[PDB]
Amino acid sequence: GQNMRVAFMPWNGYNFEDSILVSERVVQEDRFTTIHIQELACVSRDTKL
Amino acid sequence: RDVHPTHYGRVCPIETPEGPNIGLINSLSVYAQTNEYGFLETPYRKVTDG
Amino acid sequence: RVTVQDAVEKIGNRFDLVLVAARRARQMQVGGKDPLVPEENDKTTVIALREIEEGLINNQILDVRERQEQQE
Amino acid sequence: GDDEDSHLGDFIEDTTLELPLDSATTESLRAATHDVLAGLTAREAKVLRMRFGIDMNTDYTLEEVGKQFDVTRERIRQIEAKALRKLRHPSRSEVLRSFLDD
Amino acid sequence: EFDAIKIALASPDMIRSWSFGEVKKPETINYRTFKPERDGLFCARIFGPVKDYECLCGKYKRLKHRGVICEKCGVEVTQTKVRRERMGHIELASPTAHIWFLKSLPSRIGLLLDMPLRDIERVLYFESYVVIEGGMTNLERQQILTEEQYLDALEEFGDEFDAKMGAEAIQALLKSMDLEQECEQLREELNETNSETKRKKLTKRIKLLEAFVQSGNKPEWMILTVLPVLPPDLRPLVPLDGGRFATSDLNDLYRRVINRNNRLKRLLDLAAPDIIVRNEKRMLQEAVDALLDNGRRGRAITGSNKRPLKSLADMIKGKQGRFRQNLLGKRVDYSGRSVITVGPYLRLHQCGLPKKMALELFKPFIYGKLELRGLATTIKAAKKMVEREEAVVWDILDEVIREHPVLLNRAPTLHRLGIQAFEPVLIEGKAIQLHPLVCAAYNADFDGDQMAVHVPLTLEAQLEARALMMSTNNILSPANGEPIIVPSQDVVLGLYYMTRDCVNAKGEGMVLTGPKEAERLYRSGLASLHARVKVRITEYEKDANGELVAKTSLKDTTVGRAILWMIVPKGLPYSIVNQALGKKAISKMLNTCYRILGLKPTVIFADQIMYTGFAYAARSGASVGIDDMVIPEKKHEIISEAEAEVAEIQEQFQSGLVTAGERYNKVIDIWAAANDRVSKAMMDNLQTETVINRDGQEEKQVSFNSIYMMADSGARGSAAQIRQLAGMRGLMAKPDGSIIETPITANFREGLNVLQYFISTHGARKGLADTALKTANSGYLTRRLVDVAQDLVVTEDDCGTHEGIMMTPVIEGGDVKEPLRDRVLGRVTAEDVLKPGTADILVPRNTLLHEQWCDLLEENSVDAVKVRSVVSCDTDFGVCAHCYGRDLARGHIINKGEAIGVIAAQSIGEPGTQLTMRTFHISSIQVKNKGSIKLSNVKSVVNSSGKLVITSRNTELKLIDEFGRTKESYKVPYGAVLAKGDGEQVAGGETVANWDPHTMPVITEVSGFVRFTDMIDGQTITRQTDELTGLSSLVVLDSAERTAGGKDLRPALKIVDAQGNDVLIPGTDMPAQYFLPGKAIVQLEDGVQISSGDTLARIPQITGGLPRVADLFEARRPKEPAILAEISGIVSFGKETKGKRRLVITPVDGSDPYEEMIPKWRQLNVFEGERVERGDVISDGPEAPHDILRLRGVHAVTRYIVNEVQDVYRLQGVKINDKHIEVIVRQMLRKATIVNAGSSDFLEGEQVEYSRVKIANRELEANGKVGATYSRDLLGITKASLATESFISAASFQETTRVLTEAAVAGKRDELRGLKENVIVGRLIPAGTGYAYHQDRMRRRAA
Amino acid sequence: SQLKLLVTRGKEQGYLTYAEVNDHLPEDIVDSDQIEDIIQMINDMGIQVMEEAPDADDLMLAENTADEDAAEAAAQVLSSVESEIGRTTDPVRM
Amino acid sequence: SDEADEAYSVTEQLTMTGINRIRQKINAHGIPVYLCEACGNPIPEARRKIFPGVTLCVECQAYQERQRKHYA
Amino acid sequence: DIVLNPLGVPSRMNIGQILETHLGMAAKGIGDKINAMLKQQQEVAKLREFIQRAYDLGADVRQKVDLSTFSDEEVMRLAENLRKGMPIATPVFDGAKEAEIKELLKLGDLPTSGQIRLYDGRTGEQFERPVTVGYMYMLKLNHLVDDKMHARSTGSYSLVTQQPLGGKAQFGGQRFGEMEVWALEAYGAAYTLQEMLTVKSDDVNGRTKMYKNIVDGNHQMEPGMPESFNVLLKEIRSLGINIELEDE
Ligand SMILES: [Mg+2]
Ligand SMILES: [Zn+2]
Ligand SMILES: [Zn+2]
Ligand SMILES: [Zn+2]
Repeated sequence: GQNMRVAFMPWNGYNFEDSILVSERVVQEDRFTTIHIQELACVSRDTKL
Repeated sequence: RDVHPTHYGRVCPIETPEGPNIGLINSLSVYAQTNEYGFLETPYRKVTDG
Repeated sequence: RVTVQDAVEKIGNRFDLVLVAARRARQMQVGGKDPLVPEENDKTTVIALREIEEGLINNQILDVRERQEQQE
Repeated sequence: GDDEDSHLGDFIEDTTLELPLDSATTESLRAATHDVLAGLTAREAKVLRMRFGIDMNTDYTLEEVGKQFDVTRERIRQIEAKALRKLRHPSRSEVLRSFLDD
Repeated sequence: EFDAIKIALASPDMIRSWSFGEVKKPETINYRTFKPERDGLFCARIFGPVKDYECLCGKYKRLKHRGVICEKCGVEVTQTKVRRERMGHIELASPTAHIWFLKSLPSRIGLLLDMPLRDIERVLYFESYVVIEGGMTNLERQQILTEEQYLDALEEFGDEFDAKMGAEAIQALLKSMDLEQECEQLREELNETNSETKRKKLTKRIKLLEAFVQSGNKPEWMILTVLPVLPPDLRPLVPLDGGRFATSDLNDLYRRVINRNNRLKRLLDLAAPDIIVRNEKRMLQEAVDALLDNGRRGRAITGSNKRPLKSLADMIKGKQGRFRQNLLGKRVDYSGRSVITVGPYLRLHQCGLPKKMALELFKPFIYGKLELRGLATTIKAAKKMVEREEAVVWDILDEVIREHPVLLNRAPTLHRLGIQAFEPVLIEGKAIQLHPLVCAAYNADFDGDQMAVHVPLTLEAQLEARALMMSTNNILSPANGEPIIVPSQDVVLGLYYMTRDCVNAKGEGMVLTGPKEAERLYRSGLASLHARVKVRITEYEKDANGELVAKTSLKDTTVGRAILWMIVPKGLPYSIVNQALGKKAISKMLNTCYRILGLKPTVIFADQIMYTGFAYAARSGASVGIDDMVIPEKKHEIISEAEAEVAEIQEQFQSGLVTAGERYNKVIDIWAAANDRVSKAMMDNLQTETVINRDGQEEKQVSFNSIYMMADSGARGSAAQIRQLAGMRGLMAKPDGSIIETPITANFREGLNVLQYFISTHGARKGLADTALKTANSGYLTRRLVDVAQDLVVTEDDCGTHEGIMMTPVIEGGDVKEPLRDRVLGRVTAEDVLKPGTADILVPRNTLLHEQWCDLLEENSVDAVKVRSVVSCDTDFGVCAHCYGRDLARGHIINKGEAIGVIAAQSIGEPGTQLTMRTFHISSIQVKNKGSIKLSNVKSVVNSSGKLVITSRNTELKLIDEFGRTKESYKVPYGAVLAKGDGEQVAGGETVANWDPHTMPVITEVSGFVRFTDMIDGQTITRQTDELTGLSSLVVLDSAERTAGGKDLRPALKIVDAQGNDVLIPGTDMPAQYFLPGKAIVQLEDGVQISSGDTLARIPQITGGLPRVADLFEARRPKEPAILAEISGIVSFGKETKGKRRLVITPVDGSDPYEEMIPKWRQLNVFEGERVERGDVISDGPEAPHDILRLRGVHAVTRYIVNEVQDVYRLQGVKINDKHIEVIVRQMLRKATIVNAGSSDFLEGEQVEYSRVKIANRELEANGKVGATYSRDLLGITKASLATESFISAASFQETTRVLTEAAVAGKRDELRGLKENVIVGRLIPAGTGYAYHQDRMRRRAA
Repeated sequence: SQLKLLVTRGKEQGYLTYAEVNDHLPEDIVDSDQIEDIIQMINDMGIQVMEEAPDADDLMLAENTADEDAAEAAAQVLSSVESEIGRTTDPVRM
Repeated sequence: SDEADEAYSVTEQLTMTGINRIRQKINAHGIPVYLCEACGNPIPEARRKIFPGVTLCVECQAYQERQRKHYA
Repeated sequence: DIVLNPLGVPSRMNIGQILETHLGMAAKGIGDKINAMLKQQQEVAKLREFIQRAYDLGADVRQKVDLSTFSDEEVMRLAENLRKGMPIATPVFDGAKEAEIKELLKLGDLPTSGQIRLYDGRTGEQFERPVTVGYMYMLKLNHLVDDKMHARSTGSYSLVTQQPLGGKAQFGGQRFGEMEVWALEAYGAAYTLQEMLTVKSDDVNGRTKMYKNIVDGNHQMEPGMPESFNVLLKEIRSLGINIELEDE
């Protein structure tokens, strides 16, 4: 993963039960952007007509 | 599914998948090796006199 | 509408409230009516509870109004 | 397995059913024809209701519609083609042209 | 539309009537064109067209040909969906027994023919020949003739001898059997056969016979001759990818039957030898068994897969079957799921729906609103527009979404707060945002749970959502009426941090005009959040005619409590926020706001609490650090002290002074006491900090250490986890239950080394395994309780009974574990409750005891309130609205049609999953308080020395103060040494009784001389020569080693005069001899001066868990049942040790048939001349519950269970209103056994539904005849659910084959009338808003 | 009578192992088809005929339905197949 | 509840239940009996200094533990 | 970058996330002086005397790295990969004692308690009672909301019984099982439960007469009798059991 400048405080219920409040800098610096390569196939079979 | 004292050095007491099969799937420890016969053997350095 | 507390105490039963407000909302939606209480951009099932809240829709008032709609 | 003890019957989909988007498209096409056929008179709408099977279970032929009115299927074919050309126009086909998948 | 579903046996003519043809070939399809065949298994002439309105041939393929039958292939032009419902038949070439009617264990064919199962299964598989109406040729009808015996008995008899084998034999037996002729002859021999087994078998057979005549089924219909095939759309042959296919296994079973029937057809066409046709008929019969139920005969045959095939029984029965897995558990359109996030900007009545999900769920709504406003013309244009998601469809969707709830539901739906309706607010992203207060109502945290969201389509379901399922309409827990929207962890840290004082904070001692000045001072930074000031507070009190009387004062508060006072509504006083405000304080504050002001201001108050708690917890900056675990400095000394102690006991075990077991016990106790010492040192080090000051002196105060501020507020966790952080960890367990004697002297602010970390994993792995095993069996008890309590709905407004349980709190010894205001609240007074002056009615009758009435009767110190209970309701198939009480999820009285059986099943199951999934067992009277002693069963004697010893049996102690209520409640032993007299109010600090279990005397009533007659040592006594002082002892014996010359005879303890004249019993003309049971220490002599109450003959000496609430409801009979006194009257013993003693209680005015087989190993509480009434104690231990119902009333097993079940719930600390165990008990014992059948229409040995008994006895007493009496029966909740009325309902939780065979042969009907019945059937439930629809349909039947 | 003591011991302890049935089978029957037919006969009481020593909670969780008439007719069977040895229903064996 | 907090409640119930079931078997306060209750042997005074209320001697209790090792 | 709830820490006793956070503050403490020295192009006598000091801390560590025997283009290469922060190895039951973090925190000019005084972003006034900050290694788990969000109005149905399909890939519905039905009978939601077994699940006539009715703007179902029950009715009647529907 990444090294995240973390803090420990409640902050307005946005990290309430187990939640995580995340900066926009984490999204801006693209530290948690992940590539996901899906294969998507198409098959020409032999139908009857 | 329990952890037995003969798990020391051989299988991880910590790492098992929690849920339906906890303790049924284990994880081999770091220095754990298999025997000639098939048992899990772990290194110990020999202590002499002192 | 948040709570139906005034509505359930103005009828006295929670399930017959649902049935009466459902009948009124059906008349207001497809039956062809006008809202008795002014709708403050509410959906049809909130006008029905605000008509029950002001005493203007009960079972017997709805039934005598059905009598009057049959009367013509 | 090991999903919900799901079996192979749980994932076979029926293609020969009627999806409710196509069916309400078919149902609204039934009424959108009824309003375009509300723009036609007595004769020309009725041949166009009985050349195809619109609220009758045929689809009569050219002579069969001309059998009803004693016409030798030629004016019946023209008055079909007259009414068909009558429904070809914009602000006559403003709801039906949108009903074709384009 | 149908109103009832009727089950019967299928006539062969009726099987041919359902059919649309006969299946003759076992071909399925064409193999080349994949086309249906001409007469195959997937036929088209029989079952229909493969395409909608198109022939198989191809000629009449037009939609103009609809309804005609083609001449080339024989198909009818119809829809292809008609082959979902079209059956055909198979005319079997030989008859074949239905295996449901044979290999059922009652075996209806076997029970019907008066032949055992071995008979019919021998004849059916072609072993024995059977006489059917054999003339008069030296035979018996229905007799086994083995083959050689049939052959040599056919000799000398030219009569045709009428002996068949196979199902032809059983069919001609079942046809020739006249049921009603046999009923009359069976009743004729029943006129003359009053035995036990004979009469039992005769009436046992005649029950099925009388059902079989009154049903209308024929007995020859159990032998099948024509076989129905399923429609092809219920065993389909779907073409998959790549040429591959996929069929159901019923295709293979029907193919086996068609193969064997065609081959048997040829083998009877061919005049084959009889052995191969016997084998063919037996094979075809086996194929019919494998088709109908693959495995009831054995074995379940497997195809090219090594699992058994699914048969027709397996397609209705089973976990995966249609009855379980498809009639209730079924996927649902207009639904979706995503993960939950918090988003606490919400109100209590809104969830945050994503925008792609609201675009998808609300698609037809969007189309209707989008073309009604006419931004698209075609629904194809609407489809392309909202696929493009243009700039207008968001406006149309936010119009659609406005007041339209969405049912947010999370998966382990244990109770009804797992489904609540929320108004949707459109957010971006892809996660459902969910109000943080209801996370404790779903048990939903934010480590990645997903909530499924549904849409209510109809206006009735939109209004059901808004009026019942809205999250603001359900803010009281339906188990116990406490609010379930308690602020859970961050809100309570904010509310605790702002409202907890500091000794010298900024802005001390100021005087502020009100909370506005306080927030202005804090927000500008002039005052701290907690500085003791003097705020002027306007608090309103409605202590008048709903008035809200205002009063303004000058309070001594902090700043933050004043700021928090602004969000309080009017009706609450200021002293509710003038405190620390932990977790229980916010619970009590929201509870006070609800009880005072009602529902809506509680919702606005809980929202403002949540907002203020999050905001001031954010402004707290409440971190956690590594210096927030202060390790106690004495921890090294306590660890070294305990190591020195276990070194000392290690020495004294090496010295052999103690063994290894006591050494392990001693080191476990030493290390646990040291762990308590270390935790005490760190908890006293943590909760008091030193602060300085207004005057500069040292001053202790409660510390602001954030780990203490989290533990003490009830934000998250408690002082045990703070012990494992700062103090020592302790002794760690084992999966064996044992304790690892080398403890963990370290903690989590220091580290653990490798040995202690390997030690900890045994307990932690056992804990996580038991957690993840309990969640796979979460609502098994909730399921088992909704089966018993499915069809209990409130139907009556007031039935008008006068009975009910009389509720008194749990004073167990000292304190009261749960007071009267917990129980009697919300219940209805069954009587008029008078004051302790017994002069004025306090609460009239039929009253909802709310908190004002319960406050009134607790101010009046009332103690014995007789509530209206559910188990004494006078209505039928339901409870009234007053015999239940109030709703508890709303605070009102209950409505007509609430499903309180399902609600109470959930309110026992959902708090019940907070209990442990494994079970666990755990001188002089300490007189503390003062007051008056009350005694029931009080018959005491005076002693000479002033002491007392009570000679009545059950005189247990009750202390009363001057308040009426009980103070000290204890069981006085039989003759313990009292310093208590009678009735006189004593002071506390003086012993009332000096008990000793070595002391159970037979203390006298009158003083005198205890001479002994009928007294012989050697055959009655032992030779007891106490060398201890040199006393004459005569310690009497049991029936072990004495003679039989004095075994039945008893030695006399006869107290006589100074001359020797036999003194009388006061009251009784019997003598004074107190004959003794076994083991009495006697010190007496013949002729010694002893006083009244002399110590003649002394006798010597809590489980918890969810399995206990399992076993309390199943009503187990314990292996040590405390035997009772079955009938009132004085007692005598019986026969000595034929294995068991007998004991004849003899009523002084009644008959005494009870000499109960009492084992000698369970010793008597009683003496054998001691009068005990009915329902009185003999043995000691767990009392069996059935004996409470038989002997004592129905309110004594109601009081027994709901105090024993709540002793499991209150042991762990889980609160639950005891309505919920009473509606389960009320549905448990709805069986009565008849004893006097009278003019009532039931048998003697008959167990039936009690509320059918109570209405026939209502009506057969309403004539001029008299009705039955009944003995109530109580059953287990897996056995009470067995005796349901329905068979559609009963086949969903019981085994379907035993249910459906029992239902078919009775010709049974199901007028639906039940929650599970109509849910399967697809109607409204008879519970909820569909109660009036079941009024609207029960109106049209009395038309 | 030994299989009757098997019925009584199963209903007296709430379970049956394979050892207890295999010790309470008679001496005359051999092969495994008929003995697991007897296992089905005792198994639809159902006294929970499973392999090992059962657990602690799963006698109080597992239920005994339905007392007693199915067990009455099963007692009628099981006290009467203690006499003949040649009984099986398989068309292949017969 | 994070699935490792119910684990925490189960484990603390385990440890507390086992440790209380041990500490109830320490028989803290009692009577000085001076003679064992199955042998009548004089129990030495240091043993009663260790455990007040030992009605059994050292090795007769050892025999009791060895008999109770299995059960019954 | 990330704000975390501290209430998860005392109960779930993983104190090692507070100790890593303090070792993250120390590791990014070293790295913001090695970065600041390269920011000014400090000479290597500044660099080799700070980084050797940083690599030699705490009690008697087995790691002995001597930067005196290091090439000069290797040190600036080593300082380039430390300008984010010096990586710290905490071996498993062997590593960093609590005093060695605070000593490593004191090599930075960071407060040795671990907690600094944080100011609120929106309103600018500080949180009082200072807050733990530091560098936790946060992961991104394979439970994304792109693979778990699912919704369906009306998709493909199942052939065998006419229920909506199963799973997110098959455009599936949500299973409304036994426990969601009892929790619906525990309300009075009769009409909500009738449509969740008739209209929204299986009744083929009643489910297309609803989709037309919603597009018509009429929220009234004409439900009838489910297709799970006619399939059930034909499967009992495919035994010899005449179970039939009566009439009213
Ligand atoms: Mg979770
Ligand atoms: Zn054809
Ligand atoms: Zn009542
Ligand atoms: Zn001894």
